[PDB]
Amino acid sequence: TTQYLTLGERQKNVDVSMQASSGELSYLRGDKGIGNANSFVPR
Amino acid sequence: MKKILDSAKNYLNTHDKLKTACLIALELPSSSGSAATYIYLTDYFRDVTYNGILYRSGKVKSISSHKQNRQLSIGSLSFTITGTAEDEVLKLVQNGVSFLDRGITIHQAIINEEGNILPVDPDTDGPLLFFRGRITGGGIKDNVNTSGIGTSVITWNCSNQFYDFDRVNGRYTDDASHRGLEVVNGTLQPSNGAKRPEYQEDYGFFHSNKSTTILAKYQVKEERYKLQSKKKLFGLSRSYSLKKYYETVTKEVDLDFNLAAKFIPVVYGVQKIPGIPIFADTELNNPNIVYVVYAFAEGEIDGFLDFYIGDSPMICFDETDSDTRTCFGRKKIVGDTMHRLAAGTSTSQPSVHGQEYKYNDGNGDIRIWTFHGKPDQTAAQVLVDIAKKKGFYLQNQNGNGPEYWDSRYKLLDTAYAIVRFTINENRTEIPEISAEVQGKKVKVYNSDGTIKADKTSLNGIWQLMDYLTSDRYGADITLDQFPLQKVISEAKILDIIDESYQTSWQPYWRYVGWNDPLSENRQIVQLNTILDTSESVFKNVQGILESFGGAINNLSGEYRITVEKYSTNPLRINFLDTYGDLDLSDTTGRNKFNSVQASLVDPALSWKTNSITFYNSKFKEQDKGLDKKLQLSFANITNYYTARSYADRELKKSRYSRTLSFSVPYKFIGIEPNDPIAFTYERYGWKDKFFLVDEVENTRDGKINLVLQEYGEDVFINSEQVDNSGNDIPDISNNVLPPRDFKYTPTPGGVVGAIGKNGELSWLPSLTNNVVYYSIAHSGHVNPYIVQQLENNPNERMIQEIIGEPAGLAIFELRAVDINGRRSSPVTLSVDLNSAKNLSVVSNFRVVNTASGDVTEFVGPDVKLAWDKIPEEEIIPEIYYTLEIYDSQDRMLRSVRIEDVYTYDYLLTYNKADFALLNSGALGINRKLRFRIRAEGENGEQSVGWATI
Amino acid sequence: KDKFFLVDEVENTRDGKINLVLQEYGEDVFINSEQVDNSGNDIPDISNNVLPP
Repeated sequence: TTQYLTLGERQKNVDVSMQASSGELSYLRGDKGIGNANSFVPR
Repeated sequence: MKKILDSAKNYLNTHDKLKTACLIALELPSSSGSAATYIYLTDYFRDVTYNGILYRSGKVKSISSHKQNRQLSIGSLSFTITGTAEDEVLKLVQNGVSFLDRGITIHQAIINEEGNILPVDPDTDGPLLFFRGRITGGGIKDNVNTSGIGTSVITWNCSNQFYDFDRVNGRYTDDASHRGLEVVNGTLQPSNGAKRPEYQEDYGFFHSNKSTTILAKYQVKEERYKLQSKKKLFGLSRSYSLKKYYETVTKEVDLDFNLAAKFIPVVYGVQKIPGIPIFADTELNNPNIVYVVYAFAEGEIDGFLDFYIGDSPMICFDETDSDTRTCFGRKKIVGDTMHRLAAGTSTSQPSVHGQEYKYNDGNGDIRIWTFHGKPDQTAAQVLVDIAKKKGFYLQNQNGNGPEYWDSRYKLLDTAYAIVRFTINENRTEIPEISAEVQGKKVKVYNSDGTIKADKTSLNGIWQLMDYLTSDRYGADITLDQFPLQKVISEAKILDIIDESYQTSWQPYWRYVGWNDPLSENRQIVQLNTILDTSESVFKNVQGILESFGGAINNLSGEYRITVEKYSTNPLRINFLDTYGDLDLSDTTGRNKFNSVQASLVDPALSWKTNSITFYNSKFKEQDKGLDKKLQLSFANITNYYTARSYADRELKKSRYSRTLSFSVPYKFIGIEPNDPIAFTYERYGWKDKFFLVDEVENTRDGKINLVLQEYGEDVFINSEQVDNSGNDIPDISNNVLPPRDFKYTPTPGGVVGAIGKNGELSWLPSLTNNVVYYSIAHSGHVNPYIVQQLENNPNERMIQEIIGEPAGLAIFELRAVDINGRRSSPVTLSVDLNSAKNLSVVSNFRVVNTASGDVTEFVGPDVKLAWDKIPEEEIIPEIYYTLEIYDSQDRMLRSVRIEDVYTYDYLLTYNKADFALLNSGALGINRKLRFRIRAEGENGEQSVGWATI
Repeated sequence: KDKFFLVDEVENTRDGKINLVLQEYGEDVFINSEQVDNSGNDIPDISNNVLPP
């Protein structure tokens, strides 16, 4: 039915030198998407 | 102790009136890193010229004193500048914050009777260096009395050479950092800055630092159609339902990969470290096959001892564990490594670089590729071959083609292992991977001159030397800043064989660094270190030093690494030679110690801490049973016996302790901390009493403040031994034969990281053996270019490249060194250098105000000069043009530098006032003019051919 | 010339002497205002070199 493979832990470090983005909110709340804290695509 | 020239000692003894001077060479800030300038100062009454550098005078008021003791700490020094000078008040007030972290060098120079500088330092026949470091903050104070005389004093606060240690220099798994891409200013493109020019083409850390948490859909093959594997008991009946054979069926797999970005550690000796996954994935069709690549260590390490799948290592510790979890081989006395699995190993050889290992524990299948770090290693062939077939799911989902994991993904200088897990119902997830690894290969400099860097070393001195000489992960210190002989002797001192225990007493010999079960593995100190590069280099160096009680100090520019040892050749100081003051104090009561808690990790129990306490019963009885624990560091020690010997030695050494403080004149210059002193004072009953220097302070007055430490009779690590002549005195070595073929070949088109590259200069190694490095002096540069030789140099000549210097003359001086310090005669090569980047000439160059009747006639009083913007401007960040004006009879009138504007406006008032008078002293006008312009970049970029009209 | 500071510490004495400890800050670091746009090009300048002997 459904199988999950897990590895690692999300990194909560944020670089405030670059402009703010919604990807940070998506990444910092455990949303499903592809990217890092400084650049996250939330699907 | 820092030896000085014999003539220096003779002059200091014979001459009573010393005319000292401090030659400050202060660094000056600039907007662009391609511009550098220095302001030179001195407190001498007249400007002092040294090495063609004019040290101005009249601004430095006073200098503080340099204090340094046996404990590694960031020393400080403050020198005042007269607050009445306008230059310095303006500089401090309006730029005193931009001066932070700017270098400064102060030389204690003795002025001869002929006004020359008496050669003291035997390394360069120059002044003895007094201080070096960087500024940290400033300050001014104007106290104006309404009646009398006010004062204005400018103060600068510096920090000694250990302020360069606070930097954290550890390779980061982030792709941008490793490839050195320019700091994202809204866009991301490569940049010059990088720890190696080759990294910029390495994409090993691509796909790392990211996260992929999606509900992916895999079209898993099999279990949709085709013949089933069921046969009904009834003979004729058959399962017409189709399944279990190849046909795609949808399957939702909720994969969640979070490849974090952690600093790669540096490991010396044998230690267990976790994995830092840098690329996770799974097959395109089968989710049950997952590829994960972990970055374990740094540099060119030896093989991996074993891999800890979850918590259970592949090889078991004992027979009991062997029956408990179906292990392979044993690691207690047999000491089997990973390489047992591949084939029967007579020796306990570690893993082989680029070799695959297959491991089955009854729960699944684990395939491991052990790639050791290397200076030049190719990409993972298996991963590249899979990528060419687009076998990775995430590759197809993202759309990447064969470039997903290309040949350019060679993980350079990183020891990584590829692990393939066959996910099954017994191993349902990815177990966090840890491995046992051998440390980075470390050079061991033999006293002969020959080196060997073919294995990892447990010696503390060599490990610290490796940490302090590597730019990639440690404090970048060039090898010319060490006394090689002294370091080698200290390394020998820490290799004294201990007789407390026998080799057969410690079972897990393989996993305590002992490469052999029979050879003499009992050294008095053995360190198995995990250098977490996240922490500051300062903290790492302190942690290494605390293991064996050593101490590092830099006075006079030489980095001394010394440990408390007994010496048979102390410096004889007599109380009369001392100033009047003396101070003997007793501190035994406070420093008495009789116990120590040792939290050391024991491989036998898996690498977990053992709370072990060492206490000397006799000391406790003497101390009335009171417990006195001394905080000792056992983090870097894994062999139990070495830890116990360390504990016993330290406890013994803390039972007798006194401090003797006095001041000795400038005759004894260069007295380093932790130095042997034979103090004689007959009224006390002392005859050459043995002391060890603790704190030494140098003052500008020449007074040296000393604080000595007294110890027991035979409490030193080196006690009850007699030093040999070979180690005590260096052997007689012939002067280094000068290097040959010292020639410079220009490079017409040159670029290294998108910056101008000039030619290259090459030479042949000196024929004299034991040469360690070739130092080259470049005119106009404070820092000579030093390139260390190699074991292969005896055949092939070495080459060094010079980049970014401006077109013009350069004087290059080449000379070598010996491990004993012996130096070849300098080799000179005076040549002219081409521009770093030959720039295009100015497109057009004309006068706007030109008469229509004829060309080359300006009618208006003011000449308007304009020209086109240079092409390829965007290639170079900052550029400027130099314009020169010449007279009819060829005398230059002005050289004007113009930046960011291409339309100069010559004025009549200029031509008369600033030019006619300056050229003849009388009012006049120049009618025939001449103009030439060049386009100059900053980093040694100069146009070719001038330009005129 | 009218450099901008902020009073950090003020002490009032019975004699009337008012001790002060001012604080200095970088440009446009306050909550109020920031430079709308940093310079996008080098600011031009005119400089004269040293005439060679």
